[PDB]
Amino acid sequence: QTPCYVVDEALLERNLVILKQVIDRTGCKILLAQKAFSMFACYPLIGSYLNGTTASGLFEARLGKEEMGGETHIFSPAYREDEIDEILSLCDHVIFNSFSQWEKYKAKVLASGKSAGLRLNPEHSTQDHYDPCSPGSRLGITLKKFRPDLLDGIEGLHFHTLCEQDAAPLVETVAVVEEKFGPWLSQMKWLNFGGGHHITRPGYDIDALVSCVSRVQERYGVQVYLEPGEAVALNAGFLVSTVLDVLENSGNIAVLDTSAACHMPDVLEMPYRPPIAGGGGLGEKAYDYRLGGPTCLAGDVIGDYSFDEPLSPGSRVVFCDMAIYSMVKNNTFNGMNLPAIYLKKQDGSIQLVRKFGYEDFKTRLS
Amino acid sequence: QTPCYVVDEALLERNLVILKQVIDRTGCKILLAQKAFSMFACYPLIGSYLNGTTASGLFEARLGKEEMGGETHIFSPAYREDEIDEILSLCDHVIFNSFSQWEKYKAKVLASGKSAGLRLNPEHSTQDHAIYDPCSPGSRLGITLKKFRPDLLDGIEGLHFHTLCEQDAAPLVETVAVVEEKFGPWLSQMKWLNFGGGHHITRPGYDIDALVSCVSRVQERYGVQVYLEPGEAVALNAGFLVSTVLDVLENSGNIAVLDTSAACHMPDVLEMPYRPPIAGGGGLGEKAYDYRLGGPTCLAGDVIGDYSFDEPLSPGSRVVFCDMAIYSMVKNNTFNGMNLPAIYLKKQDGSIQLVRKFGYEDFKTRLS
Amino acid sequence: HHHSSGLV
Amino acid sequence: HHSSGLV
Ligand SMILES: [K+]
Ligand SMILES: [K+]
Repeated sequence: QTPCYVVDEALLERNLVILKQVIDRTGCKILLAQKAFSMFACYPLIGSYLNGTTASGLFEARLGKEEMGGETHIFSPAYREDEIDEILSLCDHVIFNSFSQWEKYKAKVLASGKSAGLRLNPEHSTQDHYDPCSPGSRLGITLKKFRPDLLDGIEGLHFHTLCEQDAAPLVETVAVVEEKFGPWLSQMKWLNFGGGHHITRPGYDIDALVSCVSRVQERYGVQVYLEPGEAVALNAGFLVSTVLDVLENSGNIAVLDTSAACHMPDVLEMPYRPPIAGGGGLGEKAYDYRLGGPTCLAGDVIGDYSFDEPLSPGSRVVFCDMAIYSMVKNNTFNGMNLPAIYLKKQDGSIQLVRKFGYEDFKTRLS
Repeated sequence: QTPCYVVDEALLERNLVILKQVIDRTGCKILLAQKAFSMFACYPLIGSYLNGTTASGLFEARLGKEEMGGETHIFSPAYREDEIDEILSLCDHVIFNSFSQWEKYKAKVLASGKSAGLRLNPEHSTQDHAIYDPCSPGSRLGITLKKFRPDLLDGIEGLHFHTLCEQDAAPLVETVAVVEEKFGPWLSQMKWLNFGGGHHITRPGYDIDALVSCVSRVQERYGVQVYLEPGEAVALNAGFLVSTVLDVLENSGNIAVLDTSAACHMPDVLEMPYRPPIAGGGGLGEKAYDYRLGGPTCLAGDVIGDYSFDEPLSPGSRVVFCDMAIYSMVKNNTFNGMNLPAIYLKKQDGSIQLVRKFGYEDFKTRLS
Repeated sequence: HHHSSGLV
Repeated sequence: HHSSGLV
C-alpha cells in the first residue's frame, strides 16, 4: 500500500555491526540519537547491539526507556519545570545546557541519584560556521562562561559539534576540548562525544576513531559515549510510491502518490535530491521526468530524474535512504495521509507496522 | 499553558465580514480553502458567513463536509482509485487536473450526479517567485491551452484556475482576461467558474471594488456562478502563538531559549524563510535589548529570529507571535519529540476555551 | 510566501 | 544530513 516507508532489518544490522565493532574494540558505549530515527518497532534489535538511547526531551526519553531499555540519556537546551521529575525517573544520565539550568535542578538531580552532565561548546567550528560551534550558538557552555566552582555533582561532560563527518574533525575537536577544558576532565566519570560521526559511511576512518576514543578513556579514566543518529539507519530504509498520472507540459511530468512537502520535507527544505532506484540525472537515460506530489502545492516538486523506460500510472518508484530524518518529522499538510510503515525482516518477510487514516489528520486540528 | 496557538473569533469575524461583503455585492460564492486553515472548532462560525469549503483531497473534503457543511468542493492533481467513490459521496463539485483524469473517472462522476470541473493553466505568471507559481513552465497544475480537448467537454460543468498568492485584485483581473482570451469559447456552456485562492481580500488596501466589478462582469457575460476559494484571507492576522522563555544566556550577545520551536511549530519561519511579528518586539538595535530567540530543540538551526525589546526577557517572560493561524497548525510536527502546542479559542465574549491539548501518545503513534 | 502581511 | 544516500 503506497506511499509507504520500508525499513530493512538486514541493512540496519549492517550499520549496527560496525557500531558494535567500535564498542568491542574500545570499551566505549554507543547510544541511538533518537531525533534521527525513532522507529520503535526496531528498538529491540538496535538495543541488542547498542547500549541505549539519548533523547532531546521527555518524549524521546520515555520512548527509549520503554521500547529499548538499556541506558536512557537526555540533553535539552532548557528543561521544563513540569517535566524534570519524570525525566529524572526515566533517565540515568541527564545533561544540562548552562550553569543556570544545572543550579536550578541540582537539588532534584542529587536526590534522584542519577548522573548529571554539562554540554560544552568548544567553539571549534568544523562545519560551515546549523553549526553548534558558530558564534552565538545557544548550545553548550563556552570556556569564557565555564564555572569550575560549580562542578560539585557533575559526573560528565558532553559535546555535539559534527554532522556527517569523518574521524579527523572529531580528533581535532577532542584536542580543543582538552586544550580548553583539560583541567576538569579527570574528575568526570564519563565523556560524551555527541553524534554527527559518519561511522557507517564506507571509507570512514574507524581506526582513527578507535585510537582517539581509547586514548581519551585511558588518559582520563572515563567511559566515553558516542551518540550517532544518522549512522544507525543510513541507507536502511525506503519510501515506495506509485505514479498516479503522467502529463506533458514542456516535458514529461509525473504525479506521484507521495509528497516531498509531507513525507520527505528535507528534500525541499535543505534542499537535496533523494536517490531513486533505477533513476538517473537529466539526460542520463532515455526519458526525463519532473516528479511532483499529489498536493495542491506548486512547489511540491521532488526533482528531475531520468529512466530507461517510461513511467506510467501504476509504475512504482523507490526512494532510498529514507529511514533517517523522515518519519520523525513528517506531516499531514494538505490533508495528505501519512505513508504506511513496513518492516522487512531479516528472513525476507514484510510486516505492516502502522497504517494511518483520517483520524490521524483530524485530531491535530481541533 | 505554553506553547499554545490562540485563534481569536473577533479577528476571524473581521475577515469574514469582508468576505461576506463580496458575496453580498456580487452574488458570488466563497469557500474556505482548508489547506491554509483547518481549525474545525471554527468551522461553524466560518460557515455562517461563507458557502462551504474546498479541499486538496479526501481528508479535507470529509472535514469540510462533516464540520462545516455547506458546499464541499475538491481539487487534486491526481485522485486515488481507492478514494474516488468516497470523494464523490462527500463532494458536490469535483475538479480534475487533466483530461486523462476526467476520462478515467467520468462514468463514476455521471452516476454520482455531482458537478465536474477542470483546472486550467492559463500560463500567465504574476507571482514573484517562480517556484511557487502554478503558471511557471513545467507546472503539473491545470490544463494548458495547447493540451485542451474541446471534444471531451461533455459532462463538464465548471472551469477552475488557481494562480495567485497574497495578491491584490489587479493580477486576478489580468488573469481572467487571459482565461477569456484563451478559453473564451468554452465559458458560456459552464454552470460555474472558480477563480481559486491567493486573493488577499482581507489585507487592508485590497481593491475590493475591482474584484467586485470583475466577478460581476464574468457572471453576467457568461451566465455562471463564480466561486472564490481563499485560504489565507480567512484567518489572516487572526491567531497567535504564545511561548514562555525557559532560559537566557550570553554568547556574543543575549540568547533566549523559548518553549516553542520554529522547526516544529512554525516551520515556514525557517523554510521560506520569514520573520514572524512579536508583540512588543522590534528589529535589531531598535529597542534597548537585542536577543536571538532559539527553540528548545537540539537543533543548532532552530533559531526563530533576532528581536529587540524595551525591557529584558527573563525565564517566565511570555512572547506572543502574531499571524499564527495560517499555514501553521495544518503542517506542524513532533520532530525531536517536542510536544505539539495546545490550541485555544478566544471567543467573541472574551472568554478562552481550551480546544485541544496534546501529549506523548500524539508523538509516539506516528513512529510505529 | 503565505506570510507577507502579519501584524501585531 | 542526507548527503550519503545510495541505491
Ligand atoms: K575519571
Ligand atoms: K452559463
